[PDB]
Amino acid sequence: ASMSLKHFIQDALSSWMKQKGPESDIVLSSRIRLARNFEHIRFPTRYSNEEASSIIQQFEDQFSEQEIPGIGKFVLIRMNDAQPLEKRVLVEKHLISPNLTESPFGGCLLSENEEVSVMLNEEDHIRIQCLFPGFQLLEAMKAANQVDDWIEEKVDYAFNEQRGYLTSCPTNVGTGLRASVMMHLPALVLTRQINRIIPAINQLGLVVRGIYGEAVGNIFQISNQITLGKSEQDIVEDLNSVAAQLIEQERSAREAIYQTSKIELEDRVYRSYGVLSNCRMIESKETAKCLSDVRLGIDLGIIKGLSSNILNELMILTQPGFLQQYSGGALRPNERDIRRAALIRERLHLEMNGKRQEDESI
Amino acid sequence: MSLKHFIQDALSSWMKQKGPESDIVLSSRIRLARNFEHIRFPTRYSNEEASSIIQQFEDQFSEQEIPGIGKFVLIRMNDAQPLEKRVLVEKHLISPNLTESPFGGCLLSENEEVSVMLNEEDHIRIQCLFPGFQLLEAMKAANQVDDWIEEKVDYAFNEQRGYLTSCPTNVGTGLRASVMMHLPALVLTRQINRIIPAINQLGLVVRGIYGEAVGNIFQISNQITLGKSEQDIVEDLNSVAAQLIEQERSAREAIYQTSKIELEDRVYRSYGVLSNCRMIESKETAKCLSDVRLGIDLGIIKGLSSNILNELMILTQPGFLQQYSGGALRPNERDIRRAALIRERLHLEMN
Amino acid sequence: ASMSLKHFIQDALSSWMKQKGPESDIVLSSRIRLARNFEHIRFPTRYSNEEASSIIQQFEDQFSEQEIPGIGKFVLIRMNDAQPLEKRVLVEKHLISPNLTESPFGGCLLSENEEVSVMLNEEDHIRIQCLFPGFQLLEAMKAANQVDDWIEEKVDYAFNEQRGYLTSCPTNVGTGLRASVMMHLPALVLTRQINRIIPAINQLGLVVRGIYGEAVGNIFQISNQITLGKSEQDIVEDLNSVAAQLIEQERSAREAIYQTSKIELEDRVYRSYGVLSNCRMIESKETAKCLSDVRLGIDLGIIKGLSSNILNELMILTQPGFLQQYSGGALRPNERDIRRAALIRERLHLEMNGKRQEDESI
Ligand SMILES: [Mg+2]
Ligand SMILES: [Mg+2]
Ligand SMILES: [Mg+2]
Repeated sequence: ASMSLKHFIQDALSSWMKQKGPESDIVLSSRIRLARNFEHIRFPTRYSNEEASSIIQQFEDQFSEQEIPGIGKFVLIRMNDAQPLEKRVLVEKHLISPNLTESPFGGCLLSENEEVSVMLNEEDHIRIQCLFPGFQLLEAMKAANQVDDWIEEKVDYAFNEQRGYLTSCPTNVGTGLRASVMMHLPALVLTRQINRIIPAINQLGLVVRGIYGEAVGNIFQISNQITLGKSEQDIVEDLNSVAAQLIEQERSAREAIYQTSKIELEDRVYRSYGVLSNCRMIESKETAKCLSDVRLGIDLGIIKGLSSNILNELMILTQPGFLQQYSGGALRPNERDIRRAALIRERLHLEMNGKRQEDESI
Repeated sequence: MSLKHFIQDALSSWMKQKGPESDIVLSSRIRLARNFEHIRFPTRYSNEEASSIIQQFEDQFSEQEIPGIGKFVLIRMNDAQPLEKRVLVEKHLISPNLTESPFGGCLLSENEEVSVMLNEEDHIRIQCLFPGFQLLEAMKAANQVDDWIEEKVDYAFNEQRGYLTSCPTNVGTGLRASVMMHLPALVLTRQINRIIPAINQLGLVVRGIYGEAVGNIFQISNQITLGKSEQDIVEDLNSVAAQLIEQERSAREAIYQTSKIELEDRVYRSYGVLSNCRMIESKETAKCLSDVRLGIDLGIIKGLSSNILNELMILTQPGFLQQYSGGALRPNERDIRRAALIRERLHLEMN
Repeated sequence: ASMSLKHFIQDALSSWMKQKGPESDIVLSSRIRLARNFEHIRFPTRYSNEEASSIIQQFEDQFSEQEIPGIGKFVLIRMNDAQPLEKRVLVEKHLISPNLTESPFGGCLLSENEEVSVMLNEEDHIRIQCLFPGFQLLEAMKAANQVDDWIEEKVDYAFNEQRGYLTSCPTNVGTGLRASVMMHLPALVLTRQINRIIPAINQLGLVVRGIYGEAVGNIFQISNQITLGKSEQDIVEDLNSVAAQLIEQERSAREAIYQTSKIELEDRVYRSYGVLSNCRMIESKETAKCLSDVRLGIDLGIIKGLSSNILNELMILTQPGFLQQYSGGALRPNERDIRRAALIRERLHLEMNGKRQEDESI
């Protein structure tokens, strides 16, 4: 574990991702992803070990320890220098894909603030990821373009004038651009409306998946599925428009259940807080259920004195990889449920004692 | 009206005292049934006769006192509001049948240790209620009250049969003893259903609280008493309860050692429900209070008194909750006010 | 516990009941019961404590320590001198009824060999019971008449010339005689035939009950239900005839399943022996199931080297009252299942080591 690997696996929620983005009650994050390949180098499907090593080596040489103004310094993490639990944490923080952990010459060039993650030797040689809190696809696209320009200064992209950027996936040819949004939709699930919505979203060339990428914790990721022939601007508007609708529909449904079944909803969310604050065993499944309830309670003003950032942190912190990393070494499922309960209840008791004791001074 | 204190407090100060084995045995009850010689049983008595029985107690007993028990006061069932009558049932001071008797009454000791029901199934029902496991002391108190009443009353007796009661089974001593026991471990470990039939073979009967086994609270009483002496009736129950106390404690210790973390999770989750819910029924309330009580008993839950739980067990009953709130309440309204009451009482203790 | 009470609660199977009676593969025991009342004494329903005490006292005075030639010495046990577990054992050995344990002045005059049990102050003042192993109702009736003559020498029975012996139950008036047979009918249960038989038995004025008096262990007690107007000889023939039919039908059904499903039946009974010989926990319910299977295996020659007397003993010995008595004090159900398993497996391992080691010498 290098000092920079420790830096990226240490915190479940980066300071970058703790910032308040627009519509952050419904949209947790926005992701922009640009795929490219080296000109004259065979796509990862048919390239040699030597080729893959050169891609990583060229990045360590020209981009490691280098900087972009306004984004910060970039550090290169090689998958081969990371223990299995270290790699899982990077997955659970949404910094790398699961498939990157299986790539023998996989690596990722990460900005120190964790806003930019350039995956190397995944499905394409280069996958630039920009991750913003809340709803900011245009802002994420700008950062993506800065990193893209930065890399193209020293890398010649597989490009042709009639097809655009050449990618391994034939559908991906063109912009290499994929946009996804992470959304918390507890009211649309609760009111039994989401299963009549998802089929409509899939009609618009988008795809809906759970947090992993079933929808535990009522968290849904909506991303571009069809991009062949679309411009960058069309790709981002196709997702933006659907997300903005979902923001409105999820808000209306929250206001609806709050107005019609106020006490039942308070009972639901405080009972879930009750579980999190007193349980001695809890699985990931139930944790996700309860965290969703409490987050809905916070958003509606029912659950008081608890910030949403604590909940975002626990959603990552209670994942099985991160929980084992944080506890030091692998753990049986039963042991995890005991450690998870202790971590959640202690983190929660801590947040209500700060809120008790700093509020008391005033 | 000193009726107010009999309806206002859920747990009498008398019942807050620690009695023996109070972790398993919540209370001990001794009940003596008698009838007036030459007055027909309540099954066939006249309005005039029933009214005289109540009047005699008002004249010669109400405002009178017993040394070591304190002053007694008469409550007439016909002078008590419907919810007041319900609170007395929920506090275990009077039976449901008494609230239905038009000439019913109860002469209550001020400390709430003694409740003499008048004009129920018999003309006189003497009951003594002690906290914990103390049948013998409760029997002494009952005989003291019995002697007191017999100074001015001639009991329906028959040389070949003993005290005459309405129910033919109760003829003889008129005595029924009862214990209220909290048996969560024998329920959890799926043993109570193989215990109850053995209890029933010994001439006892087992019932739920207030007369399903809600709250894991079991009432064990003498069912067969015909031909038995006072000493045999009390010991038959004492020996079975003593065995149950031991078995429930062993079952608790076993769970504490084999499933420590699961037991803490069960009781703290129930504490979580009680302190954070916004609606709760009587049923779930009892479930959770049983879990917290077991946690207190085993030392898992700290800083919370079992007396607070005993009090909540009464305060959350529907009659007491309506009395406490000042008017009748729909079941849904009760569940909202019950949750708020439980929530508030738990928060105050934790400060 | 008196030296004579210890004598009666010590053994689960008396030497008297270990003898081989006729048809002992199907019929475990025969019972004859004669009810009488004292002339001029109110039936137990309306008698006084004084009256009941005199009945017991007259019996202690004139019958305690007394004898009948050919039956033996009689000992009087007062229910009030017996602990609750002591009384239950006497029930589980079939010596007294459950209701006698609830009678305040109940007692029983027992012969030392346990063939005769005269219950006192139950439903009638006197209930003479004669219990024989196997199928011997006429033999049991003769012993019943000997005890009846014996008691009438010093007791004047409630009798009138037009109704006969006067008993509390109005149906019982006449002979006061009730005859029952304990039968093991595993094949008729196994072949799903017994539920089409019991309704026919109930038509003939008989009644069918489990071992207690559902049919755990496939053991059924068939007794006289209707006796008003019947002579003694008619009462005994009504039961004898039905029992003799059941003996034949149960034997034919055993021969049938043995012939058609030989290996399946051997697997069934040896698997049940397997449970009894190796289990560390077992309830009464499963014990009864397995003991029935093994007994059927012994009877058919499938299960070798194990005598039926060991099984009869275990059927009583594993009852909850006797198991607690044998172990000293009451026991939680869980503790019983552990002690029961140990008792059965050890008794069984003991019987196969005698059979191993005394057979080896020859
Ligand atoms: Mg570009
Ligand atoms: Mg008295
Ligand atoms: Mg005769």
